Amino acid sequence: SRTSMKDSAGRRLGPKKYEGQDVSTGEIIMRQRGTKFYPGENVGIGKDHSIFALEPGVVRYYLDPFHPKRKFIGVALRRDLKLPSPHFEPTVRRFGRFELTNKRAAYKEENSI
Amino acid sequence: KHEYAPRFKIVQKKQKGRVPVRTGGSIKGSTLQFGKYGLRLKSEGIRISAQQLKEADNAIMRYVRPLNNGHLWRRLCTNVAVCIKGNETRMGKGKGGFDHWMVRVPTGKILFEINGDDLHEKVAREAFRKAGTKLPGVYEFVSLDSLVRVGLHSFKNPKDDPVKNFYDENAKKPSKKYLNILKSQEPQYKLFRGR
RNA sequence: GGCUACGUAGCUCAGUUGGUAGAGCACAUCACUCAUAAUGAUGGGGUCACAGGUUCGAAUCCCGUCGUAGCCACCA
RNA sequence: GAAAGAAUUAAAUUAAUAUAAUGGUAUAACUGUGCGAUAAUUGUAACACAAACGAGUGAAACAAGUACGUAAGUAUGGCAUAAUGAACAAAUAACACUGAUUGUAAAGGUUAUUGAUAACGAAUAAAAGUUACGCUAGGGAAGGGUAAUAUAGCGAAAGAGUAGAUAUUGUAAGCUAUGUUUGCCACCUUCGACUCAACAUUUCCUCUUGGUUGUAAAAGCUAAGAAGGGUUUGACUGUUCGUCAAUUAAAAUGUUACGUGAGUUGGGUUAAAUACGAUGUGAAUCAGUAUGGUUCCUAUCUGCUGAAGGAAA
RNA sequence: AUAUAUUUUAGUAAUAGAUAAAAAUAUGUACAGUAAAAUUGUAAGGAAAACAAUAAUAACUUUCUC
RNA sequence: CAAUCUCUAAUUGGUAGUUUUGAUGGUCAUUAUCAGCAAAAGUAUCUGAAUAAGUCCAUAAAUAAAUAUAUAAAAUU
RNA sequence: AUAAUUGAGGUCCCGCAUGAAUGACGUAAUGAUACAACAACUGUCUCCCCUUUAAGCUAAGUGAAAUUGAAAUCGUAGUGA
RNA sequence: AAUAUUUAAAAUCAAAUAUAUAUAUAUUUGUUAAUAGAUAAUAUACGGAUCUUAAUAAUAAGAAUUAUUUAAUUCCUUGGAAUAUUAUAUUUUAAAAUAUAAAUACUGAAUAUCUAAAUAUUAUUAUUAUA
RNA sequence: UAGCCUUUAUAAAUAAUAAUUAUUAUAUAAUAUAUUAUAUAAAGAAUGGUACAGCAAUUAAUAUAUAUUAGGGAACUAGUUUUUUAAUAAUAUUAAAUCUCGAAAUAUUUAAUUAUAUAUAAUAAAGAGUCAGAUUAUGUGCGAUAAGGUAAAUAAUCUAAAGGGAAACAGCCCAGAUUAAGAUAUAAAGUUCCUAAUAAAUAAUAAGUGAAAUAAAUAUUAAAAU
Ligand SMILES: [Mg+2]
Ligand SMILES: [Mg+2]
Ligand SMILES: [Mg+2]
Ligand SMILES: [Mg+2]
Ligand SMILES: [Mg+2]
Ligand SMILES: [Mg+2]
Ligand SMILES: [Mg+2]
Ligand SMILES: [Mg+2]
Ligand SMILES: [Mg+2]
Ligand SMILES: [Mg+2]
Ligand SMILES: [Mg+2]
Ligand SMILES: [Mg+2]
Ligand SMILES: [Mg+2]
Ligand SMILES: [Mg+2]
Ligand SMILES: [Mg+2]
Ligand SMILES: [Mg+2]
Ligand SMILES: [Mg+2]
Ligand SMILES: [Mg+2]
Ligand SMILES: [Mg+2]
Ligand SMILES: [Mg+2]
Ligand SMILES: [Mg+2]
Ligand SMILES: [Mg+2]
Ligand SMILES: [Mg+2]
Ligand SMILES: [Mg+2]
Ligand SMILES: [Mg+2]
Ligand SMILES: [Mg+2]
Ligand SMILES: [Mg+2]
Ligand SMILES: [Mg+2]
Ligand SMILES: [Mg+2]
Ligand SMILES: [Mg+2]
Ligand SMILES: [Mg+2]
Ligand SMILES: [Mg+2]
Ligand SMILES: [Mg+2]
Ligand SMILES: [Mg+2]
Ligand SMILES: [Mg+2]
Ligand SMILES: [Mg+2]
Ligand SMILES: [Mg+2]
Ligand SMILES: [Mg+2]
Ligand SMILES: [Mg+2]
Ligand SMILES: [Mg+2]
Ligand SMILES: [Mg+2]
Ligand SMILES: [Mg+2]
Ligand SMILES: [Mg+2]
Ligand SMILES: [Mg+2]
Ligand SMILES: [Mg+2]
Ligand SMILES: [Mg+2]
Ligand SMILES: [Mg+2]
Ligand SMILES: [Mg+2]
Ligand SMILES: [Mg+2]
Ligand SMILES: [Mg+2]
Ligand SMILES: [Mg+2]
Ligand SMILES: [Mg+2]
Repeated sequence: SRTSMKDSAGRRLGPKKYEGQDVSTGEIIMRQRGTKFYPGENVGIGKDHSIFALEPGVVRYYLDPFHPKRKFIGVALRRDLKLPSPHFEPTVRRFGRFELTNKRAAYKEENSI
Repeated sequence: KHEYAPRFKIVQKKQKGRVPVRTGGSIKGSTLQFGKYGLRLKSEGIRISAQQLKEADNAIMRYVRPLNNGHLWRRLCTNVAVCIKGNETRMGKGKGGFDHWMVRVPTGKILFEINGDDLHEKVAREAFRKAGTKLPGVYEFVSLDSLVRVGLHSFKNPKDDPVKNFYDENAKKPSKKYLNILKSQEPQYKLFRGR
């Protein structure tokens, strides 16, 4: 006899973060083999086509008319925003830094070049 | 010619599966298409082997060949390759070797069809009864006026079921993808896509 | 991974301590004969194993890899 | 009205992708071309995915430097998912950290790199068999289920039957029953002979009966009822079986722990002895052959065969 | 026309285009483009060598012109 | 010479201590892809694989390409 | 050879898988060896019967054993580790 | 009557529900039975008895099987109303009239409630003497 | 070792569990062809590719007095027709573990809201046991659409669960024993007797069919409808 008793395990390749879900920077929204979902707004894409969040926000799945026949995952900076954002409106940006109210810290920062 | 022995280039073993109980009301291959009289399954969905089908065909032929311009349309092909282990062997230790070809036959499906120039219906009926004596199901004579079997105890006329243009229906109640495409086609996106 | 010493002709084998293409060997034609064949004579093919230097001058020395294997190392 | 350009629409990812298969890829991830050959770079890497640990995967950002690009920017190897191996012990460098009295040293550490443990989380640098002379600890880590097969039946009837499928026969395929065979499952850890048999009926004989151009008669053949009675003795073999001989009305087929070893036997199967053929380097071994060869039991209960006592008559 | 001198040419070698599915540098970056099959043909050429051809121009810009 | 002591080497079932994986009648043990897998993920068996893997690909197509020819300058001549 | 022989002896040689001191082959004698045949004999058997003594049984005396969860311990069918 | 199919509510018709509503639209429901085939070994084996109805004749039985149902029957919107039934009482001549009731089928667990008791926790009290 | 269990605690604590809202369309009304409110309909934010459904592309199967490409015959004087042989096309019809162009429900799953707080999650410090499982139902692999078989997936029970029902019964149908009590509601299952509890209605059966473990093709006899 000779049996075909050999197989790899399942690659855990679902969506790891869902519509309306809060995200943090670095977090993986999708694991996939090839771009089933394309990286949308405020979202990066890795070597393994893994969509990850570039900013803190709300994960949103959407279609964009500019790219028909392509699904997108992006991260809205608030829950208020429809994440296929209006084209000619200005981009919702995050400053994401804090001023150094502390005097010593500010001085150190000024010194550093 | 090849209905009882398919010529798949890459011959391969197959899982057992199940005979499809067509819960949605299929009526596909459950209608007289080629001939005047036919033989349909009447019982629960069943597997018919290649050999059995061949024997049924042969039985039918005895009546068909004497006819002027006599014809037999074999409606189903034995597409599923069945392997078997021996009764001699123990359980486990791989899968058995190829044995025969077989077809999964839903409840309502037509198996055969005939039409001669000088074919009286009684003779055809007799032939089909004799064909049925060799097959594992319980079978039924079907004429062009006789209506389509769906369930075990249920019936249907295809003439009744409605005609629909599905593009129009889609337009009426559109999917998200379709809407996105339509938007893309519009000028405020098509001009500024910048490819 | 390092270190060897060998691989001329279709076969067998010289040659080797430098100034070389040589031998009989099985193979195809003539030859003496009543007719074979033993024996006598026709010729046969070598990049002197892939491939570079030193002496006008190395098949032979110094070798770049190729091969047969053999050896050491590492072997936790 | 014409020419040229910009192109758009439709189709396509069936080609091509270093390589399997899958997903993705023309907005190309595919292909061509310039430069280049750098990012197949150096320190910190949060946060996620995955996840027992060991590991694995994606990766924002900060800092040093590099390449291309007018710029925006892009590059921490390859469209993605394989391409792998722990410690210990050695080895090579760099580091300037320790330097066993002090100074050097040795030796150890840090950082980088090296070769394999494929039984692939790797027990050792290094290990095969045999026992029917065996031993200890434990585990069970014919009956039951099934009915493929087997046996029997049914439906339909190709076809034999001098003619007519259905007197008799009945391909291959169809639908069942049985638990009598050979299997499968793993809940459950002795063949034959003698003796005595009980039960079944799917009846071999005997009784009744239907059919039989194939019942003239007589012998038969086939089918229905029928289990009352009956159903073998020898040669060969351990055999059941089988071959034959002589009989018989007939020499039916099963079930009963393939009835019956606390009833007998022990020829077969079987351990120790031994030999032969084959297998093995060998000890020894064998879906082999042969000679020899170990269990016993006063009956408590049930049950059955007989026999008493007591009793409510 | 011929002699010498001093030079120059002749080492004769493919790409001529940001080349684009013959083969060749498989990682970076920048710019650009589209394959395949099938069909109709064509010197040897034949089922099978190579080359050609094979979806639609509404609107827009520029140019010439009635 | 040989014998004995000490060191060193060859040989050894003569003799002693050990061992003889897990799964199977030589084949499977690690990794990847699809199905099985039942529209998230996961999912087994001596399940089916035209299964595939223990890799492959790099230091290279160079040099030259602005002040030049006789003479004189050096506000580019 | 037997009424009838998977046994025995003789002979043949596709010796699955004989063979010469793991000796080869054929004899005389020997053997509580193994197998087969003939004779004679018989209770081995057809087919058992009768008899004898020691037990068995009863009475007297002495007085075991293995075993034993507890037992007020029937048949059949069904069920059920 | 005869021949030949089908055994069906898809269509069709009928009936019911829901939206505008004497109609339309949408939905839901309604389409055979018996026998034979039939079958092994301790003993009939629905768990057993037994169950299939019958006038004369009962103050009285009449599936204890299969299928669709109800809780006396019929309309109206679980509820009321009417109808006869059954039982009883009263009055009149064994009958008639009047009225009261029964209509909530029942059995059924160590389920739940009630009824009491115990412990533990949460939240309120009372009495007695980290109060 | 993780999973599941236990003990003791911790909070700028509800982060847990369940459902709703979220969408699309219609009608009506009010503002500026758009927005809000109200009502109704629609398996109703996001993710998906199984059933079903389908034959598109892939892989397979069938048919054409149809067309083309050649071949084998065949009749008249190389040309031509017919009866065709395969392939390709066209048209019609079909199916698949590794086909899905359509496509559910269950599912995964997010925010806020409401409801569960005599309740959950999370974290901290500590103790375990377990790693032989079984059956039933559904969807599969293996087996023969065999097994009280084997292998896993989901749920339940048994395991460790007594009580009622299923004749008897680990796994089925109900239901979870703190101790009693026994009036009232009951569950599953029952109500001629054994045995706690019953009366009716309309049909059908006559075979003891059947009456708590439904046996098939087929045959005969009826019965309806056309
Ligand atoms: Mg997988
Ligand atoms: Mg289908
Ligand atoms: Mg692909
Ligand atoms: Mg997780
Ligand atoms: Mg970790
Ligand atoms: Mg690549
Ligand atoms: Mg690349
Ligand atoms: Mg080690
Ligand atoms: Mg020192
Ligand atoms: Mg191991
Ligand atoms: Mg291991
Ligand atoms: Mg070992
Ligand atoms: Mg022995
Ligand atoms: Mg059995
Ligand atoms: Mg005939
Ligand atoms: Mg047959
Ligand atoms: Mg009988
Ligand atoms: Mg007679
Ligand atoms: Mg009698
Ligand atoms: Mg026996
Ligand atoms: Mg006994
Ligand atoms: Mg031997
Ligand atoms: Mg003896
Ligand atoms: Mg030893
Ligand atoms: Mg898939
Ligand atoms: Mg899967
Ligand atoms: Mg999944
Ligand atoms: Mg003989
Ligand atoms: Mg004898
Ligand atoms: Mg032999
Ligand atoms: Mg010898
Ligand atoms: Mg010898
Ligand atoms: Mg002696
Ligand atoms: Mg008693
Ligand atoms: Mg309807
Ligand atoms: Mg019986
Ligand atoms: Mg009962
Ligand atoms: Mg209680
Ligand atoms: Mg633990
Ligand atoms: Mg909440
Ligand atoms: Mg699938
Ligand atoms: Mg799809
Ligand atoms: Mg799912
Ligand atoms: Mg286990
Ligand atoms: Mg255990
Ligand atoms: Mg089991
Ligand atoms: Mg236990
Ligand atoms: Mg529990
Ligand atoms: Mg219980
Ligand atoms: Mg309780
Ligand atoms: Mg009965
Ligand atoms: Mg029964």
